[PDB]
Amino acid sequence: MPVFTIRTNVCRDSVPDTLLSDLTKQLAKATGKPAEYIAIHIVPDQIMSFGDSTDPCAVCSLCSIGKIGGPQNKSYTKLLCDILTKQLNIPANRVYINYYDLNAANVGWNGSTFA
Amino acid sequence: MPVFTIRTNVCRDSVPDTLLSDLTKQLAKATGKPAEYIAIHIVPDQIMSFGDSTDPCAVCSLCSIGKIGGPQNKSYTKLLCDILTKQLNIPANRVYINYYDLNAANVGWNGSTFA
Amino acid sequence: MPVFTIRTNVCRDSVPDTLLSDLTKQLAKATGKPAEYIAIHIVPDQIMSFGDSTDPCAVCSLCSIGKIGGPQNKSYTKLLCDILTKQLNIPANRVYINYYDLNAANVGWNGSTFA
Repeated sequence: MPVFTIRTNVCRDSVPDTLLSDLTKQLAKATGKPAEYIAIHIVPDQIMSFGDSTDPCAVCSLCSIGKIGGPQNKSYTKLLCDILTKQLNIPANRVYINYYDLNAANVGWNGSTFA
Repeated sequence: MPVFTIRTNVCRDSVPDTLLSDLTKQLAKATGKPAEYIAIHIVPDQIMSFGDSTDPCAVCSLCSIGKIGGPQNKSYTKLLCDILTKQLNIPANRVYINYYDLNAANVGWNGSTFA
Repeated sequence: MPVFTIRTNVCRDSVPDTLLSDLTKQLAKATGKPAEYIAIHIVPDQIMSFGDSTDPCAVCSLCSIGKIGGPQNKSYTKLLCDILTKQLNIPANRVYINYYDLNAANVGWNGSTFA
């Protein structure tokens, strides 16, 4: 049950009003996890630099209980990198994505955990 | 020595001016860790969706050097979920909480680490 | 290939317009990692408390594929704590820094991962 967030210096105004449903629909397919169990967080107007340049960049993170591995993460990257340059106009080379495989017992939800 | 943050789309104005002291007092008891060593971070006005809905939701995280386990996390969840709906009006089902057990050697503080 | 972010309640206006290049130049030396592969994220105006006080504080995080260990983290802390009080006027005792050693296979970049 994944969460994907984008932290970028790009301004709020360049944020396609589609992104949210967009990243939800895509990650759902990609990870093969329920669209209802996916939460997306977009953070623009941020103060950040990459390689010492304040040009458009992003540091993202995908947390998922499973669906995280070697070939998977590459697949996700190409996917998320394609979406990020197209929608936010963020070059692929100025983007990091931290992938995380959470343990069910460490994910609280609706009052309890997934354990 | 825990840190608990709330990232929500709810607007800054619905943030009880008590929450900070509130979550501090509670987590302190819950985890049985010094109130002085707890830091709370609240992030409202955020761009996020859950299950493809932009309705009130939250993705939280509790980082603590210990005090993290099976039954503990459930206990924390019910606690944090009760507080979050009551104070921020966020339904329990549209809330994720990532629990993390940090290693003392990996937590810098006041110039050094807890190792 | 590190990322260092600062989340503080200090106001945007107290953020030296140097910090970005500053933390980049320093971490680069410190961790001995390419300045081009370092991304810095600064988050001010935030709602946070520490020890139940809303006075200037910060919760930072340094993610790096390696260059993370026992004596390293202490060294980094003293470094980052010196920089944070001098530049942002944040006392060393009201600052936490979470250090993370990422696995290359879990870091997407420019379309693929570092694996």
